[PDB]
Amino acid sequence: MKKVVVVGYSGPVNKSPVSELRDICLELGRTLAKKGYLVFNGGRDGVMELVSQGVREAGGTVVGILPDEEAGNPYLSVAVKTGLDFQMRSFVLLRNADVVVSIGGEIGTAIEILGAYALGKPVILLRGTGGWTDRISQVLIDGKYLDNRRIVEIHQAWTVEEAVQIIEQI
Amino acid sequence: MKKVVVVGYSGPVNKSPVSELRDICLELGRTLAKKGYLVFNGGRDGVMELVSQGVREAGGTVVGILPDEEAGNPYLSVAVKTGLDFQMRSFVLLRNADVVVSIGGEIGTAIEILGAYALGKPVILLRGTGGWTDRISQVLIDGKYLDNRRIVEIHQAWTVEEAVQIIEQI
Amino acid sequence: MKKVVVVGYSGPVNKSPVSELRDICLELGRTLAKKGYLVFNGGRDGVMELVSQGVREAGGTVVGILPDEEAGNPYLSVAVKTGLDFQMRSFVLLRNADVVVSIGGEIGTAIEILGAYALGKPVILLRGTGGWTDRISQVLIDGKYLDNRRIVEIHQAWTVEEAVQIIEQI
Amino acid sequence: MKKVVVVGYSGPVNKSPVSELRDICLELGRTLAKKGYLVFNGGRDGVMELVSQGVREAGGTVVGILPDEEAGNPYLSVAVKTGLDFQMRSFVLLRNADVVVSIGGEIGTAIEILGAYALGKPVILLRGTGGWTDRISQVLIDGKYLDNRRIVEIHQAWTVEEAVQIIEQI
Repeated sequence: MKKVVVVGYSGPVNKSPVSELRDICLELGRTLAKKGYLVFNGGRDGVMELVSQGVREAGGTVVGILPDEEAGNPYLSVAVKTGLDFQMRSFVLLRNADVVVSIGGEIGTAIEILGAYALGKPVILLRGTGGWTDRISQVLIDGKYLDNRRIVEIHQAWTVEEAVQIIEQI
Repeated sequence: MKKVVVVGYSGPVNKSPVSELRDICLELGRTLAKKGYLVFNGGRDGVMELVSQGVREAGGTVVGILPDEEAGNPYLSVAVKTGLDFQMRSFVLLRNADVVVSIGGEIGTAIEILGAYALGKPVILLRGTGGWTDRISQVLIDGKYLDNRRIVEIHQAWTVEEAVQIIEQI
Repeated sequence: MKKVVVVGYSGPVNKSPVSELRDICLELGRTLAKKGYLVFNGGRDGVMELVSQGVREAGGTVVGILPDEEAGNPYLSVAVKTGLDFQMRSFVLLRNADVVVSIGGEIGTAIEILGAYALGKPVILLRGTGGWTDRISQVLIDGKYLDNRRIVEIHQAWTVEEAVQIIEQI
Repeated sequence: MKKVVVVGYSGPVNKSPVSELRDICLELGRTLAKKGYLVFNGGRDGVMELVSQGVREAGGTVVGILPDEEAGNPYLSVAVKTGLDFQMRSFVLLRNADVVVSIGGEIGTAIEILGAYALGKPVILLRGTGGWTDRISQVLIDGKYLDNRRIVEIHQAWTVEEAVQIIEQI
């Protein structure tokens, strides 16, 4: 019932920088499924695909929120077409989160990380995964906030086990 | 694999004009589930609630597309928040349909029936259910269209069995 | 500084069915402008263009709200891009109206007429112009409403002078 | 003809951190007007209000894109309502830019700066103005980019005169 949104790099699953993140992505997906959480993501490839595969492997449900004319990775329990472009799709995606977990990522993920914060959604950065997940950590205010209104705390975990632990810890 | 979107009256399920449409709404929901169709709707009460109940009763899956960050009826297999208002939520809803079935409805259903057509989605009106479902049938061009560009045909069915039959006939 | 939104036929501005409305459109435009009203429209062609042209010819201002990335007729004082499809662009357009004036139109216009009503915006149908403007008048509840919640009245005018008169009367 | 979008802090114009930025905001607005650029902004208070005052003071035109059915600051040449929340309103705001100039700002401005980049819109950070405009400069890839696809360059200027100079330099 608790909903967690996962964001990260897009692009081919079999090539860098998402290929080096396979085990972490699959572990994250399976663990969320095992814990009974409903998983949401941007529905494309990359990290999104791998986490989905992991959730389905464990029999969990994963819902994809898709931009305009996209099909969705083959592991989606439900593929939701929006008709919206990438960025706006992301904001409707964020609305479905109780918590957001970030992995690597380029500009799209950065917008989602910042958006999750503006909407008061707790964010858990899975450190060591590169991209903006690690980059955004270098500009935190008081090591926990993305702006001076300290809307919600940005959390940091170096391990999937540490991540879920934080989700449970609210 | 096939996605059917159902639209209709909102409002309390236990009062008119939606109460009179209980059996048809439950029949519709169960039959869609039994046939293996994935059901989508506006997620609120009224016809939306009863069709969902019917889908869940038969073990089918029903997904709700919600306006803003609402809650949606208790029978949704998956509730999707959008942060969008009623009318725009309706257009991300229509993007998820292979076919739209209409039951009664007020202005919101009308906008959806019209919206469906503009997006080239076949619409099946379930006649005798009142509201705009019956009202829109009195202005069809050549009895099948909503505008001179004849984008897609507006089908009519006086029975749930007659409705699904039309879907199958595609 | 009353904001009036005008909606109607899109398409070649020199051919049927919009060429015949050439005068009522240009005239509504100039009149709206001479009365000091600020005008908004879907910024494309058809009725939308002539009313734009009529507003500039009389030296007023006409703001167009564009679907996604289209150009907008050459008379727009300001061309606002949205990144939204045709139907959603229409709803941001409607938010800018104190009153909506309808001329001819196909499905896009029908959706706008119905949407204006759902948002609570008084609509003035300029009768005899055809399209959905005349078609929608045949299904009015009590001859003034579009649904049983009687959100706001739908006014009818057979003349530009009659139309503005209604706008002044509020 | 050339459209520049300016983003920055919101909040009361008479208090920190926006009051300290009065002169720069007014100079930016006046200079844009004098050079003949069409100015767009989020339409609220704060930096948006001051830049607008500056544009109107010099007789230029400034258009506001408002979240929801907001009112807008009293210097807007045209106020455009959208019925969209803050973030999405920002994305339709960004579609109206040939270039984006940033001043101070909290999370909203950060999302706009990142969004601008994802859309291929050159951004000019007006340094020394604090907030995210300065903070985002500490995480540039190769001193110019916001992600490894290097979509478009993020320029930096320490003076209004320097800023407009960069815009002219295309």
